[PDB]
Amino acid sequence: KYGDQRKFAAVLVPLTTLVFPAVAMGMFVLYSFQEDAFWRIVPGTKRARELDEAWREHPLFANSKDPLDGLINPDDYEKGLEEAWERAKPAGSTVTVKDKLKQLSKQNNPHWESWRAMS
Amino acid sequence: XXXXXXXXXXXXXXXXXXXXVKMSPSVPYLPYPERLEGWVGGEKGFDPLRTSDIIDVYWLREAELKHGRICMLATLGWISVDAGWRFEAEMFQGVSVINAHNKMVEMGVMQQMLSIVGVCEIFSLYLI
Amino acid sequence: SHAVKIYDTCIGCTLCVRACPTDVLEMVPASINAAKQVASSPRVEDCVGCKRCETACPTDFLSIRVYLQDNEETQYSLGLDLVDWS
Amino acid sequence: VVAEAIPRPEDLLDSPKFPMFEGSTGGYMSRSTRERHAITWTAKGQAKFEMPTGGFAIMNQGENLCYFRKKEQCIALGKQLRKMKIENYKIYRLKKDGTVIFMHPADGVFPEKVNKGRVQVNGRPFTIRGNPQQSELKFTKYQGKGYEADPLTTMFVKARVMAFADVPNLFALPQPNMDELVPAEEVDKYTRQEYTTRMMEALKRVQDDRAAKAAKSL
Amino acid sequence: GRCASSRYLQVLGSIHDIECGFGIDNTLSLNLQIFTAHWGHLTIILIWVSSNLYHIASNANYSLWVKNPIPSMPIAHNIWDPHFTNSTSTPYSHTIITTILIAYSGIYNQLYTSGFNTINQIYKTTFTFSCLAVISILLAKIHINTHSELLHKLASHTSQIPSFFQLLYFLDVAISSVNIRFNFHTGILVGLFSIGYTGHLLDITIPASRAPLIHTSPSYLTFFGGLKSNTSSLYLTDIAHHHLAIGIISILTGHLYSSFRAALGTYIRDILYTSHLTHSIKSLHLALSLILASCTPLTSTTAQHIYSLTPYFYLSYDHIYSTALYVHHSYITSFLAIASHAHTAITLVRDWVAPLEQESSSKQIRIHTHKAAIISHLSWVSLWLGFHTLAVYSHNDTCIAFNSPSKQILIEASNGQLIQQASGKALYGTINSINNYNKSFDSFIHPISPGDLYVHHAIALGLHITVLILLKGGLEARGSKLMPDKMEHSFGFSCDGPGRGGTCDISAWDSFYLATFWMLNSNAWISFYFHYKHLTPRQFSESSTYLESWFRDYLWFNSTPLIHGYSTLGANDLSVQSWSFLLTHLAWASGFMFLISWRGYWQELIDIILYIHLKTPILINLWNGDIYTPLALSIVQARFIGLVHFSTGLILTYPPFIIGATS
Amino acid sequence: RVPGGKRTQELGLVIPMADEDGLTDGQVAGLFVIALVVFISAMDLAKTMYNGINPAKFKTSKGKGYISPLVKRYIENGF
Ligand code: CLA
Ligand code: CLA
Ligand code: CLA
Ligand code: CLA
Ligand code: CLA
Ligand SMILES: CC1=C(/C=C/C(C)=C/C=C/C(C)=C/C=C/C=C(C)/C=C/C=C(C)/C=C/C2=C(C)CCCC2(C)C)C(C)(C)CCC1
Ligand code: SF4
Ligand code: SF4
Repeated sequence: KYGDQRKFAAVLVPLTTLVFPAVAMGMFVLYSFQEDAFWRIVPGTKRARELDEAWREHPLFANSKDPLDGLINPDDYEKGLEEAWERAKPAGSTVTVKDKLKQLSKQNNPHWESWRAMS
Repeated sequence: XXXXXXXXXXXXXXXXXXXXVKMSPSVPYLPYPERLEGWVGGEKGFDPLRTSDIIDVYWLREAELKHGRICMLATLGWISVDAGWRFEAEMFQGVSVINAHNKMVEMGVMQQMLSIVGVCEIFSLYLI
Repeated sequence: SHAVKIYDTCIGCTLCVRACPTDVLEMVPASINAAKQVASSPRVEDCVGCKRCETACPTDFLSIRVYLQDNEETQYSLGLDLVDWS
Repeated sequence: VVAEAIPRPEDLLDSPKFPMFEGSTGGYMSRSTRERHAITWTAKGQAKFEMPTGGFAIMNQGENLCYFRKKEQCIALGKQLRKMKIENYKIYRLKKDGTVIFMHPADGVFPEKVNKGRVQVNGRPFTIRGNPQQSELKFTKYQGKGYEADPLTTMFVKARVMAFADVPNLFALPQPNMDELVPAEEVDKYTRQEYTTRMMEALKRVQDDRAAKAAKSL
Repeated sequence: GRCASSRYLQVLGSIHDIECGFGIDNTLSLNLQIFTAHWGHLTIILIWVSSNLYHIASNANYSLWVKNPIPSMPIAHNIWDPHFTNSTSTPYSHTIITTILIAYSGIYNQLYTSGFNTINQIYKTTFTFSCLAVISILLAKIHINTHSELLHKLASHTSQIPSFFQLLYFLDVAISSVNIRFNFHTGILVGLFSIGYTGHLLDITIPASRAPLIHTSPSYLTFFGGLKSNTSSLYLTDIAHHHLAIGIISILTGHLYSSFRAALGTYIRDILYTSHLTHSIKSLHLALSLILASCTPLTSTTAQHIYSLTPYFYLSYDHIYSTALYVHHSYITSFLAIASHAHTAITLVRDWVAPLEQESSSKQIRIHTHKAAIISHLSWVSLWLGFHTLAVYSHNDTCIAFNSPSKQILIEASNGQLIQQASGKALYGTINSINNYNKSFDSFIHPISPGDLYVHHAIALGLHITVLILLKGGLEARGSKLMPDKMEHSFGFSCDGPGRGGTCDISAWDSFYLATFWMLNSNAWISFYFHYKHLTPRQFSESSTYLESWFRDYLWFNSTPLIHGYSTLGANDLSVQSWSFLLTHLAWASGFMFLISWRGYWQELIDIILYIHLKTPILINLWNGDIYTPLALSIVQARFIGLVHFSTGLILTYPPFIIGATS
Repeated sequence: RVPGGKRTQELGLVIPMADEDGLTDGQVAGLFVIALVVFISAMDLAKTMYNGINPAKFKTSKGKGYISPLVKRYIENGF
């Protein structure tokens, strides 16, 4: 008969539109209370820290987060910058290149990514 | 000279000396494919078409063995069925091997074997 | 927690400090303006984000800028009353 | 500055410091919250005021003490008091354990009044437009937080922007020789200071080769 | 501290924003995640194809529809719903027989044209496409492993020199390479796929459409025209020849870039550097935007040419297929068109490096230098079109309400008529120079009237305003006069506070949100135009110059069968259509509150409700709210949810009307 | 069937139904086997995408990695 496929429907439709959705919702609310929940979008999860440290352990990605990464010979760059600043230093100015860069790198933003203290 | 050249950057590359390249023994005018070194047949060093330059040899040797093993059985099967060796049970009077495939898939015994080969191959896929 | 940053264009109005409803901002001495003072945000963990400080700032573009971070909200940055997160 | 001994609000029932206030449902929700903020002040006359949690109140001629769930309510009441020429009011955050944290007049001087010893926190030494572009700091420490960059990084990316517009004079990075480099990491020659000399000579060879090749049809 | 109830919405709002992932540290991870997601999406597409093929094979009547296609109706799938009447018989079943749904997709004509004759072929096709889904997932796993193996091969990798760190940029050269991708896409994926489909047609489709013929001789490549008389569709020989020509052209074109060897082909970077471009081609958002802007003309022309030149057997004989396909593809291409602009704005926010202030070298730089001129002129043309279309429509409405049809302003659509006349002269010259003439082109050129002119002006107005909103959002995404730091913030953010005049809907995402309403409105205008002209060409030609005709003779008049679907007189097979009609009205109106009512009201409401819960006897001793604190939806989440409700209601309210009116 | 819409009634459009079954139960089971295979593979792929790449595998995993000879050429051919 044209029916006889409803034997499959009477099991599949209740299953996949009631049992599977209910199990999925229960599993989702259970997953919501894991410490790993939404670790890719929610800040301050343990797995995020472990993944970042794992990336940092790779020899290629050691100095990857540094915005100044790339200077093949930073000593040459610093020496050239110091020489160029010496010829342009205003009168009896007492600022050197080294401490100027050191104090231009050190800013005061305590409340930046402070969420790296729980997980 | 196993290496393709000797340099530090591929703009000032120093290609290896022509008489010093390793070279394949099968195709004498081609350099030896170093990816094949270690595997069983890697003494005739035969890979033109460069299909091991792109695909992990583990795959190809898996495919090479499966083809050879399946052909060793198929050759024996065709020879025996042609010489006349039909299985002891009846319903196996296919008269000729060329029509054995269509005859047996009609009878219903090929669908069984395809299932048994299928499950073992799915198990093979997990193994591979 | 949000991010409240003070820029050099500050002229020591103190209006941003007075407008803050949770004592996030404060006045610190400086030497970059005639008022000899610039704002600071030492307690942005208490910054709800009302942006009243930005409303009160009279520089051409705000010397104080509040950057909202919604995936960062704490109980103080949300102003939770019925519920404690500590 | 000496922090007072503000007791937990659940242990100071019926205190003489509490102002006469009507009492409403707007007060801090016990049975669910344990962090309370307390504001104390000394008044001169029993002047009526408005509680931040609904309902009015009358201060005491001496000490006063109020408990609130949020620091915002305490600060609102502090502004209301300061409008009535009442200084010397202090706002404390009470931890669940009872620890007292002194918050609002942190150094004893109100934040709108300059006090020595303060340092500009979260200060940026340029106009607001001086912040680096978000596109420049991709996958760095400041991936989507260009306003958090230290001024040195901002200057560095600004110089990079200046440089990467004179296209003809740029130096194309040489393509690595993967097939013949890349030995096992134990196979290294050490001599780190010699490695920079090797960098110098190899880059000189690359530049000379590029100049020679360019001087063929240019 | 922990999160509140807004965590779910915050996470799901960027659940696929792989750039915003927290573990992701480099373009290698981003590109590999995107590649694996592509593999999974291809698997989903293949499973969907196999799904449709299965349901046509099992719960359908392809074997009977193929015999008598013109008056017959296809079956989508059976209905198994325990909510129906266990007694009597539903209006969707022939008494005691099972319950069925009529397919309005068009797969029956697709399979019939492609050469399907039997259910067994469809079953084998379903099996093969499920196999292909398996293959796609396994390819995803394979590529994940190969890239992880390269990463592990960095444990045996060193250049013996400080330049070894350069390998960091080449780890994802497999995905990020452009010349190889362009060459192999344009050659293989386009040209050779077309050539393989020509082979399919010559081997199956043309053999399984006529009497037995020669061994697929080159006489199977014809140049007739359109609309074979018997099946009212394009000649399969013409289709095979078209695919062959396109395949040859694209195969030749695919040898352009330097793909596999450095000694052949020109580089895309050098092509752009010597032209009016040189954009940042390493941006993924830029590529996505400009390929979504490519799928848009393709899908729009698909909608136009499935109807104008029907390519499938007996497709024009179905009064519901022709409208449903056109409306579906018009909506798809509108979504892709607005997607292109949205991702252009995201590109400008995230992946665009600009010179200091004055270096007018980049194309985006030159556009941004005079962006105010662009936006002002777009506003001018939008204002002109709106004023002069609404005013002329109002003139016609007023003068026809006043018993004066002859006082209307009816500008004869002379330019479109000239284009149609030129095309018709060309086509007639083609036909007259044939020994097998008397051909037909169906609706390639249609009667153009003043109503057509007014509707085209309305459509141009809608397109202009949608482009205006999207382009303004893109150009001012990095900073406007009101908020000259907008590139420091996210692509989507709530506002900039009530001060400085008030700054609601200031982000570029808010520009997209505003532009989606205009996209929906323009698409509704286009779909109404097509459907009205489809239902009654004569009445549209005469009475469509006044908007009251659109209101009465189309909406009010054609909605009669749908509302009568289920009533206190019995039910029809349109009962689902009417129920979904009302449900989509409810969904459309439900999103008004997410758009009109804003957060603070509801936050106070949620505080009151939470007070109740923390005050109820039993709840307070089990749930203090400290874990998943209920909070009102944030501002951007609220706008997005209201937009989703509005879009769902507006889109899904239409198919019930189409089915009720055409079927 | 109780038709709705003017055209179905005024043209006599009918929806034929096969009196046979369509697909036998064996064919449906054969499709369900491969559907289950897709399902298992998709769950595995979802797990792998959720966890993402593990860069620290070179410290614990065996082998030494591999870059295919064409991948090296693609690396040094440009970008
Ligand atoms: C048709 C659109 C629509 C709908 C349905 C609602 C619904 C609601 N509004 Mg609302 N609103 C709207 C438009 C709409 N609004 C617009 C356009 C505005 C203009 C700004 C407002 C402004 C507004 C304000 C200002 C307020 C409301 C309030 C309410 C709520 C009070 C009514 C209630 O609780 O009934 C229940 C909700 C229903 C939708 C009734 C039907 C419920 C269905 C039919 C039964 C359940 C279905 C079943 C479980 C299916 C399960 C789901 C499925 C996935 C399994 C309710 C959620 C008030 C509120 O929240 O106070 C309590 C309130 O303060 N609204
Ligand atoms: C499907 C069959 C098959 C497969 C997968 C392999 C696989 C392999 N062989 Mg092998 N081999 C085969 C059949 C096969 N072999 C046969 C029949 C012979 C006898 C001639 C050999 C003889 C042989 C030698 C002597 C050597 C190998 C080697 C290898 C390894 C590296 C070569 C490579 O990359 O090719 C793998 C990829 C393929 C084979 C794909 C080829 C498919 C092409 C497109 C078909 C072209 C032939 C076509 C049918 C003819 C066209 C008909 C008409 C137009 C004329 C690899 C494991 C080498 C080795 O041991 O390395 C470790 C080696 O030295 N093979
Ligand atoms: C490539 C291998 C191969 C294949 C595909 C076939 C195929 C066939 N053979 Mg055959 N055969 C082969 C090799 C092969 N032969 C060899 C090597 C011999 C010599 C011993 C024979 C001797 C032979 C005879 C004598 C006859 C056939 C017959 C047949 C036909 C019917 C068989 C049938 O009904 O299933 C029977 C088998 C099953 C229903 C299931 C058997 C269990 C499977 C094969 C093993 C498990 C599956 C998998 C491989 C697991 C092993 C893993 C391993 C790698 C470790 C069919 C066309 C018949 C024929 O054509 O005449 C009617 C027949 O009478 N064969
Ligand atoms: C002195 C009056 C004046 C003049 C010369 C212009 C001139 C212009 N406007 Mg404009 N505009 C005006 C008033 C005026 N506007 C007012 C009052 C409004 C507020 C409604 C606008 C709103 C407006 C928009 C929104 C846009 C323009 C645009 C434009 C430019 C294209 C022409 C156009 O769209 O006109 C059409 C003008 C309108 C639709 C506005 C209505 C015209 C007003 C009512 C005329 C008022 C004249 C005034 C009463 C004269 C009093 C004289 C008396 C005191 C002696 C053009 C430079 C467009 C542009 O920038 O493109 C380049 C554009 O998009 N205008
Ligand atoms: C912003 C202005 C604007 C825009 C975007 C459009 C857009 C469109 N018009 Mg259109 N049109 C316009 C103004 C405009 N029109 C004016 C002012 C008239 C005169 C009444 C017409 C008369 C007209 C006809 C007769 C037809 C179209 C058609 C079309 C469509 C096809 C494109 C085409 O051929 O247009 C032609 C391109 C233009 C008209 C651009 C001109 C833009 C200028 C600046 C407008 C002002 C001109 C000015 C009033 C001239 C004064 C002369 C005076 C000094 C003596 C397209 C939707 C065709 C159509 O839809 O057929 C299905 C068609 O047949 N238009
Ligand atoms: C054992 C056996 C059996 C049984 C079977 C079964 C039990 C079946 C089932 C089956 C099933 C029950 C199936 C299902 C399926 C499903 C599917 C197939 C789905 C899929 C999906 C996809 C593929 C997608 C995915 C995704 C998502 C959505 C998320 C993200 C990611 C991704 C993309 C991956 C029999 C006896 C019969 C026969 C013999 C053998
Ligand atoms: S309001 Fe603005 S300018 Fe005035 S002190 Fe505060 S930050 Fe400085
Ligand atoms: S946003 Fe509001 S709470 Fe935060 S610093 Fe500014 S005024 Fe104070």
